Amino acid sequence: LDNLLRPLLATFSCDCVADALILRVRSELSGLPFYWNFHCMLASPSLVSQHLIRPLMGMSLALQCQVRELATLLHMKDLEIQDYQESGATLIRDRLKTEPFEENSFLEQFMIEKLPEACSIGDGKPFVMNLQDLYMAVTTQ
Amino acid sequence: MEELEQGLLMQPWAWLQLAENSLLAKVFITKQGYALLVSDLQQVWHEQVDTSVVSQRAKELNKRLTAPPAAFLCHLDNLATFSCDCVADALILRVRSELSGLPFYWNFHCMLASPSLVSQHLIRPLMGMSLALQCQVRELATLLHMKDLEIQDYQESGATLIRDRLKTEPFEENSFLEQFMIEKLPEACSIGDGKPFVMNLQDLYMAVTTQ
Amino acid sequence: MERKISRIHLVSEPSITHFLQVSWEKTLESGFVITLTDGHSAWTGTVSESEISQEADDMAMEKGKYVGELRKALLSGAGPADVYTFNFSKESCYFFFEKNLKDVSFRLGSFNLEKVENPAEVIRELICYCLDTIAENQAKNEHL
Repeated sequence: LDNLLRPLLATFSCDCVADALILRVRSELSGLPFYWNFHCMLASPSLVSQHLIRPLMGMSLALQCQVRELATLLHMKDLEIQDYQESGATLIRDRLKTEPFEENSFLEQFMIEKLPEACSIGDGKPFVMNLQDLYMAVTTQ
Repeated sequence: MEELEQGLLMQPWAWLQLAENSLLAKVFITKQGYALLVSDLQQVWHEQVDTSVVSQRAKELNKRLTAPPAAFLCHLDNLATFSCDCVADALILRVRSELSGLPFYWNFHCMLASPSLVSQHLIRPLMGMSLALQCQVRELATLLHMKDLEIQDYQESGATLIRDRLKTEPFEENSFLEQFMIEKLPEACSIGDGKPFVMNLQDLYMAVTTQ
Repeated sequence: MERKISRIHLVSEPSITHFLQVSWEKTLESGFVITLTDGHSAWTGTVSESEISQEADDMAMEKGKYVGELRKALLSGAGPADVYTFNFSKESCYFFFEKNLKDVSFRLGSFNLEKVENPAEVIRELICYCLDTIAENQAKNEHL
């Protein structure tokens, strides 16, 4: 079961009976076909808090701190290009001039233009690819 | 009442100072009734109420202190002393307020929220917020990379720095995570009492729910 | 002992000026006697220590603070912010009074009055005390 699931995280099927989810495995071991059913109840509010709500909230806070630290980083790069143009008495190839960063306008452009797809839950797919190394870290912490 | 639920999905979370702990609460009030979702960051509780329940429960809690339902609701919209018990899983939330120069009582009869609303009001929004915040990190990291291409053009031809304290190191995202994870993550991911959540994330909460 | 006459309008009776007389032993809180009149008829009743306590407990307020509200309501101690409201059936003799805020009235208390059998006589007393009280504050003034 472990060696079957590790690469994938054979065939599977998913059936609900009242509150309970059954996950079915058709595969093979020793050339012979192998069958399993997982029998899952609804997770308790403890588990959902510990595995989902709390870590997901702790990730959003830490990511908000990332955005803050990247905004102070951005402004510190803007003081630096200013110090070149304004007093460091020089120019560039022009094709690379960036706009001065302001997090108010960064957020308003982000939230008109990019939010519709960015917060897409979808298949949960992109959460497992983009966010897990943060998830493991937040849970440890 | 369907519009009360729809308002609720898109209301932000407030933070409540009990004597006993704190709570997080999102509420939507109209003249029609209210809907409320509460959490202590371990559990979640729900109530929805129309004006029929308002004038009955207010006449019980406040025997002779008459009003139309909508005037009570209007005052709760102002939002006092909070206490609670979990009795079974009624988080009964007991609220003492001042209105008309009279003490007032409301008790919220909050049952364990359904897993479906926990999904719609927390998990899915909170996920959607983490993905959106990560796209913001991604766009600040492209913006930081773009400003380095710009500043490297200066470093490539003439253009010395004057103020000997304006230097930026070249932005690199893996190492910015590495330092954050040791120096910043302990504090920043701490749930605490949920005041950090209500203080800085409610705009994104409101946006992601409306998306 | 203290008494205090106060002039009011019942909600029932826009154009009749009524008079409320209250009479007690410095704490209103100890209980008091209360008269209403309109210059033709009079009504009376009494309120006690445990009844004021009970009324304040039903309204969840510190007694003394609720007594504050009572002084302000019954002894003309109202500020400009305070708007009190006075209601009486002579028919049932049920008095009640209220405060107005939040664009609503809020009952502060209620009395069983009894119509008084000797109307013109308690009126006589009442207005003699007034003639005295005007004359005192007059003689005090001349002196000042």
